[PDB]
This record gives sequence, structure tokens and C-alpha cells, in this order.
Amino acid sequence: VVNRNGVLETTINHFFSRSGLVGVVNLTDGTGYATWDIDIMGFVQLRRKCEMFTYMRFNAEFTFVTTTKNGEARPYMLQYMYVPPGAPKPTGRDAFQWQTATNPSVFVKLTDPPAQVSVPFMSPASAYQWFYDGYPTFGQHPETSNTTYGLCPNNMMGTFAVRVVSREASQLKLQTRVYMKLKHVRAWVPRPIRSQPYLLKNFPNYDSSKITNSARDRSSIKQANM
Amino acid sequence: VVNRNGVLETTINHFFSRSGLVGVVNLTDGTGYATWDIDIMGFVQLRRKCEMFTYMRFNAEFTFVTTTKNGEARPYMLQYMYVPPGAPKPTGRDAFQWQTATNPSVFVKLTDPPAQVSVPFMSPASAYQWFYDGYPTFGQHPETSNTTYGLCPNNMMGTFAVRVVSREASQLKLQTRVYMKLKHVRAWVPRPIRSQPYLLKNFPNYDSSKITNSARDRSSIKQANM
Amino acid sequence: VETILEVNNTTEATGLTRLLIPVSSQNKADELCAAFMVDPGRIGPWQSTLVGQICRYYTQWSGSLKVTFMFTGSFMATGKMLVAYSPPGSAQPANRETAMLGTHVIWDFGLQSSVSLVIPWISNTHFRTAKTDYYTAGVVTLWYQTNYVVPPETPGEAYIIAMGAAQDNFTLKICKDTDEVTQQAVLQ
Amino acid sequence: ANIVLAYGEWPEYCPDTDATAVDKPTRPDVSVNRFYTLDSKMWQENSTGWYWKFPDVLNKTGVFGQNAQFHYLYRSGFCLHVQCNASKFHQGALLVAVIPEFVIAGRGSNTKPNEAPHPGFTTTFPGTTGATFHDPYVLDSGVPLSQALIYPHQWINLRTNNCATVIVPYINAVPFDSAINHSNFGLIVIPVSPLKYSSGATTAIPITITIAPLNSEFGGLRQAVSQ
Amino acid sequence: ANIVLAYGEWPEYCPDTDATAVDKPTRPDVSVNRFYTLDSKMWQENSTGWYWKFPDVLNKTGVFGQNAQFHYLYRSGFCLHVQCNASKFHQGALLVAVIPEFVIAGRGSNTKPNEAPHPGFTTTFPGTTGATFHDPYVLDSGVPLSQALIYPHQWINLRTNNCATVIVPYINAVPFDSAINHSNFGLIVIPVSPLKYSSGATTAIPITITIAPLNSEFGGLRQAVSQ
Repeated sequence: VVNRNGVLETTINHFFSRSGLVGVVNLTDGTGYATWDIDIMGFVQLRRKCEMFTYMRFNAEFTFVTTTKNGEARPYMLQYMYVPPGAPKPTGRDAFQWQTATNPSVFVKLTDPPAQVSVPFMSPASAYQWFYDGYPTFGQHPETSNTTYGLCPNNMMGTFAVRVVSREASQLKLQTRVYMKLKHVRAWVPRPIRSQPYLLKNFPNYDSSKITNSARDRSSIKQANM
Repeated sequence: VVNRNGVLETTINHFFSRSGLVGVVNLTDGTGYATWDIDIMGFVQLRRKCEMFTYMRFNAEFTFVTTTKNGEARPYMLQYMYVPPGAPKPTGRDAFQWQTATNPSVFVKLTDPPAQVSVPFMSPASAYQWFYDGYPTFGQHPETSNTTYGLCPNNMMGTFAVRVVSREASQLKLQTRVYMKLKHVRAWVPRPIRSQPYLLKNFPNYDSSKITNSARDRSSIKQANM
Repeated sequence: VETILEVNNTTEATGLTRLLIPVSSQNKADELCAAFMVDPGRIGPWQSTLVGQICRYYTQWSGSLKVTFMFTGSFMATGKMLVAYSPPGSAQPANRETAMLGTHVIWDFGLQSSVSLVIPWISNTHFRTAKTDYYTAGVVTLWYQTNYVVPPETPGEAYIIAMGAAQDNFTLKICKDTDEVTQQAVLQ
Repeated sequence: ANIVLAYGEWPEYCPDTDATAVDKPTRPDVSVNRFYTLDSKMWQENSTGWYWKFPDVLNKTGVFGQNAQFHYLYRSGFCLHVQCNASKFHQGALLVAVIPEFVIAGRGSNTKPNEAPHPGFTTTFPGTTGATFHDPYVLDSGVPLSQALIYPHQWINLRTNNCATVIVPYINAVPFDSAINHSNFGLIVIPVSPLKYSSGATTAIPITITIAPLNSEFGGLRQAVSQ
Repeated sequence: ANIVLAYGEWPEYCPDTDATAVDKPTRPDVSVNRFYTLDSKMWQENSTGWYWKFPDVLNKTGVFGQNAQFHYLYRSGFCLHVQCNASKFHQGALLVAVIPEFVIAGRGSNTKPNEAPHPGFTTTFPGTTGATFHDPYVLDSGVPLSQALIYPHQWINLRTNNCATVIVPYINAVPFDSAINHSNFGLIVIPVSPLKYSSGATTAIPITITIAPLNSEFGGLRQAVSQ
């Protein structure tokens, strides 16, 4: 029929290249610092999209949007530090970890536009995989309180610390939201898209006592209501 | 006479390429979010210009100008989300819709310049049409309370939601004005320009008990006053 | 990729039986077996398929569709069926005489177990919106063309599995957040 | 007089590169492409005008009607011929015009859309008999009559001619459409100059409409539905 | 099995040099050239057979029916498909045959034509439901069944096949004909070998007919008459 409709929107890169909420970090500055374990299966909207495939390799872009409880934007200085695995974790608002000499950091004001950085593919394996069928250790693997059955140690990427650069306590209750965008993406082994509600961040558990049907019920098979 | 006067100003693109008031959205943040159904026949100045033609195809540019009741510009963060048809509508200031992972969004401060984005031609038909003579359904079409006689389902383009990105209630009364500019325009089937006052946003109704004359009255046909 | 439809999406069926359409011997002739809507983003059987789930991520869709029917019974049972797609304009057809005026396939059982019905994309606009009246594409119905005939010492009931998919000319337009996830807190 | 070609374009079949639905359409082309005559209207001294919404006037007459209510998609152009004759001592003038997407407006002063008046179905889709104008001056839609010369149109001036013919192609935003749900255009006949004569002249002046649907295409065959 | 081409000839449009009426005929050709399914018949242990007179079975269904009762002259060929299936433990045989000019004979012993019995209209022109045979042995016409193999025919032997298909051209002494007044041929289905099975086997055996009118021509357009 000489069809000219357009199929470019259906590619993986255009499907995955849009920022989405990944993390929320709460700071009291009453401790003086907050930390967050980088793990992006905490929110369901990005999790459902990412778990349609078994293997995924991509670069990322992280944006940080920080506000207060009331929403004001008073001018303060904040330090964002990325602490890779192994490196010491900051212990106070003035500890020796905050003089970052090899670690990357971003100094940003609360009145500034949201901060934005680029991150490469950082896995010791060849791709990030969300499903790892096995244990990361030779052992006995007890049959009651199992855990460690879906660790995938190839996915552990360190922590994110945030502090208020100040002489003393600033008495500021802050909330920073971390938005991630996928760039230069490749994917392998598509899987069924989850139908059951999520329960845990790191496990695929579902409520067996309450299973939801994948299609809404209708009165009879001879109607066309549902 | 060798006339060199210039006619470029009279083209459709130069006639239609100027921002105009399209929408006004009021937020109380006392709910915590506001929504607006995208429909641009709510204000008469752009409506009269757009209804001089039957069919119109164009791209658009949307600008958002947000202020308070007194007019102050205190620094807060706002999220603008576009929710296409079918997608869930946000239910609270902290609901799961606001972690936009496939939907487009703009985070903007009240102290920032007005936000500005570009929008393509998004209709399932080949052009937007303001006059649709018929009903979008096979049925009985009752003769008393009719409605649905000018739906034009090819023109339904989703909603716009706005919220204050904050930990809790910010107690801010906001008003955001949406200005639209037409770009890369084409038009078909010119029509008479409306003479009667407008009454409804989606219907062409007019007051039959009070019809206004298209020309102002003068005393006699032999004078030249009016 | 072809994927099973939950056609038996009623209250009585739970578990795997929601994917099985029963077929037995009739004695009233020209009887109706099944019917369902052909909109992939609509609630109903298509909700259980992959193409439906992906179409729920977009605002507009276009192109033709395919439904394959696979008969499961003994080697000795046989029969014929009429599988009919009807474009919009009226309620679901009430008899096979009305249903056969649309697009249809007559399918007999044999060595080949499955048949294919192509829904051919008869629309007026280049795109359709997944419930965003002026859309919905018609209804698919499944009727007994002759009967279900079996010899003695053989079960009188069998099943049919339906499997839905897109086609070469299928395409989608305008990405959006789906409506099949729910958020209440932050751990899930 | 002459013949008006609306927008200077002849009707045609929907070509390649412009079609969306994929199936072979039907073209009867002799039993649908012919002239149909409606029952006439009595032009009187205070008649306001009449209109016909066109992909429903023929929706119940002949092989065209049977095809229209059997198929789900339709597309064609039209030829319109209005006739009215009087003696050489009669005087008057009629404007005959074709309005694409002629949406009829409700007549009332209610500003809340929930309880605002709306035309009934018959007033919107009159069928074969048409409807009469309530307010010809505002074209029953809130727009002036004087500018209806922007539409393709003709005049029947009783001292000049007695026929008006317009050839019109298919106007729509989609290549095919439903003929039961959408009326592509309306035809309006209005006496802007009243009819006058003297005693002894005939007082029964009729106005008749004859139409021909050129280049008819139908598709999406199913059962017959007409509502 | 195979497909029978009646007399080894495909259907076709009426050519030049063979036409008499001078006007352009209509050819819908997609909305009339399609498959129509009738309601089925219950084959029982003592069924005698059924028949359908063909340019009236489709005379009231669909766009074909509308064209037939709007136009005065008709001409087309047909494709006939009879379906009946049973298990591998059933046995029987059906003869399916096409009889051109199948004139039904009255059954009685009156030698004076004035008061001789005659079939009623429905028995001659059954419509969509058909009629059952009173005397299959004499073909309800005084001629033997055994020689009906001279006509184009097929067998449905339950141990061999379950379908019978005949492609038949237009047979007449005139190029065009009236479809309301003349039935060009009839289709007969008769169980010469009775249906047998054992306990536990299905007792409901249906027989279904599906037809396609290839190469349809109509002419002489006027109002719609069906009787």
C-alpha cells in the first residue's frame, strides 16, 4: 500500500533513553551526612522496563535534584562524593574522607540547576545481568534462611555520600532525588514482563496467597466486555 | 507603477507564529498537584484566528510562566509532566506517577526564566480539524441531550500535570500560564470568521435571543457616518 | 512472537484453565464458541500477551494482527470451525449467518493442528489510540461450523489454545508510562 | 450559466501512497454513479432556506445506500444540481453553497456546557427531506452569511438562470471514512432576495435537488448497519 | 480429494459478440464474489436428501442479494463446497451433484392437466433452507438417480474425504437472465449409502454448504423488486 509510518521510535535506545527516578536520600544535618547504596531496583517503573531483558550493557547519566522539606532553595554548598567498593566511607561531616583526592566529587549549591554527570559501564563482567541463578560462594547453602541466592557480585558499584560543606551544623532537612538515564544501550535475552506486584528490592518474591490474574475477569466467554 | 510594497507579512506562517495565551492552571499546594486538559479553544483571541480554516497541521512550542498570588518569585522546584492518553494520572504530590520513567518532564525553578519546549504534530489523522460534523460512535444519538456531536476524537492529546517537588506541603498558591506558538503551519478550507460571541469551549453555540449585527447601525442609507 | 491469550478470563477459570477454550459435541447446530475484542491495549485476553504489554507502553498503534488457534484433542476427534473478524459498526453478531459476512476462515482439524486468522487493519485513520468510540477495530468470533465428532471410548471434551501476535506492518507511536505497575512505598 | 469545480479539483479514487487500510475496495461505478432526484421544496414569500448533509441524504436510497450501510469505509466525490424556474415576470435570488464540515450550533444562552442546549439527531442529520434554517443570517452556526461566498457556490437569479451545478471532490483529513457517522459536507440553499410576483402569476414555485456520487469507493465489508 | 470443473470450463464475463442488451453492466466483484455459509442440516439414519435452487439461495443475503433484486438481468458462475465430517468409525456416502434446469415434478396420478397436481412455489424455490427429497430414487422428477453421474458431481465417502467442491460456469440459452424468475441450476445432496456408527459415537452429524458467486454481472438497473 506504500506504507510510510515510521518505526524508529521502537528501538531499544529510544525506549531506554529517558531519565527516571532511581533514588531518594534524606539528610538531617541536625550525623551531618547521608549515604545511599547505589542500586536501581528500588522503584518499579524503571525496574519493570529493565527486567524485560536478561543482559544489559550501557552508559548512564545521573542527575541530582535536591530540595528541603518545605521546598525552599536557600543558598548552601553541598558535596556529592562517589565512594567505589573498598574505599573508606565518610564518618562525620568533617572527617578525612571528604578531602577527596582520588575519589570524584561535585560541589553544588542548592540554588543551582540540578547536577548532572556521566558514568561509564563499570562491571567486571561483560554486561549487567538482573537475573543470576546461583550463589557467589562454595559452601553449604542452608535450606531455611537462604539469602545470597541472587547476589550477582558483578553488579556491586559502591555508594554515594552527600554532605553540607559548612563550619558547623546547618539545621537543614534535605532530600535529594537521583534520576538515571541510559545511553548507548545493548540488550540480550528478552523475558516475560512481570505481572505480579513487587515485594522486595533484591528478590523476585511474590504473594502466593494473593495472585493477580493477568487479564481482568468478564462475565462470560461469549461476551466482549472485558 | 513599479510597485515595491512587500507581501511577505501576509503569509500563513507569519500570521500564526506568535505566542498566545492558551491555558491557566491554578495550584494551591495547601491535593498538592494540579492538572489541565490540553485544549486550546478556551481563549477567544487564538480561537478566532485558528477557526478561520477547517484543517490545520503544525508543530508547536509551549512556554510556561508561573507566578504566585502576590507575584513573588520565591525559589522552589516544580515538576511539569505531560501525561499522554491512557497513562495513569498522578494521584498525590508523592505518588508513583511522579517518578516519570517513560513520560516527559521538566524540572524548573520559580526563579528561572519561563520554561520552553517543542511539540510535534501528534494526531492519528493527517491534520487537526476544528469542525467535525458527526458522532464518534454507532448508536441511537438521542434527540434531547445530544452531546458527542462534535467530539473529533482525532484531537485528544492527554493532560498536563504540575506539582511542587518538596518533602511536604509548601503552602504556595501558584498560577501557571501556558502560551503556545504555531510553527511550520499548513491550512485548508478557509471559512467565515466568527461574528457572534463565544459561549462554550467545545461547541459553536450562540445566543439566538441576542444576535449581534455584523455592521454597526447608521441613521440612513444615504449618509456615510457608520 | 506468538503468545497465549487469556480468552477464558472469567471468574470460574483460575490458573492454567484461563488459557483453554473448551470444545465438545453440540446438538443445536451453528452454535457460538467464543468471542473477544481485537484491541491489544484494551483490558481482556490481550492483557496476557507480550504484544499487548508492549502496546500498553505507547499511545497509538497501527498495522495488522494475527491469531493462531491450536487444537488439542485425540487423534480420532475431528471437526470444523468458523473464525470470523468483523469490523466495527454494530454489536457482536448474533448468528453465524451474520458473522460469515465479514472476514473469516473455515478451519478443519487434521495432521496440522493449528490455523491462522489475520486481522487485516481496516481503519480510516493511519493510527488508532489504545483507549486514550472513534477507535476499537471490531470483534473476533469462533463458531461451530459442523460439529465435534468422536468414536466410542474417547473423551467428549477437548481444548483449543489461542496465540496472538503482530504483523510486518505493525508500528507504535508516542511512548508513555504503562498502567500495570503500582507504587505505595520505597522498597519494592 | 457555468459549472463550478470546487477548489478546481476533480474527484478521484484514493491512490497509492495515500491509503492506510489494506484490503481490496469495491467500485460498483454504474449503479452508484448516477443521478438521484429528491422531493422538492415549496419556495414561499418568507422561506428561510434549507440544507442537506450529504453522506446521509443518499444513505437509504438505491444501490449506493445498500453499499454504504453494508461497508464500513466510504469515499467519493459529488455533482450537485439545483433547479428552480419561474416566469419572466418573477424576481428573486437564491444562494446555493457547499460547506465542508457544516457543524450546526445550538441556539441558547447557557454558559455551562453540562446543561447547554444541543441540536437533536434529526436536525443534525436530516436525511432525504432536509431541514429549514432557523437563523439564515448567522448560517445557523454563529458565522455570517455574507462570507459564505468563500465556499464554492452559485446564484440562481430568476432573471438570469434556473440551474446551479457544483462539482466537488472528497474533502477529509483521512482517506476513508464512515458514511453513517460522519457527514463530509452540507449543501445550503437560501433566498437572500425574496420571491415576488403579481396577481395571475403562478404561486407554486418548487426547488429540486439532483445529485450524482462520482468515483465511489467502499471497503471493510461486514453485515448491514445503518445507525 | 480433487476439484471438479463442470464441463471443463471456467466462468467468465459475457463477451462481445454474445451480448444483446445495450448498456453498461455493473461488476462489484469483491463484495459479491465471496463465500457465503448457510445453516447446516442434520444427517440422520433415514434422511432422503436435500436440494437448493441456486440463483435464489443467495437472492436475499448481502450485497449480492441487493444487486440481484435491484437489477433486472444477472449472469455469473459459482463455486460450491459441501462439508461433512465424522470419526474414523463412522461409515456412509453422499452424492453431491449439480443439475442444470432442475425442474421439480408433481407427484400424482392425474392425467388431465387442468386438475393435475403441481408443486407449490416454496417447494420449487426453497430459498436458503432448501427442501428435502420425497422420492430420491426418481430424483423427484421421474428420472433415475443412478444416471445423475452424467451431471458434474462428487462423492463424500466418510472413509475417504469430508469435502466436495464443484466449480461451475454459467449455463443458459440466453447470455443474461432474471435471477428472481429463473433458477439456472440446482444442487442436490443425497445419502445413497446410509449413515451407521456404534454406541458411544457422536450422533449429531451436520452437513454444511458454502458458495462463492464468481464473475458476477448485473444490468437493467431499476427499483428493487424481489418477487
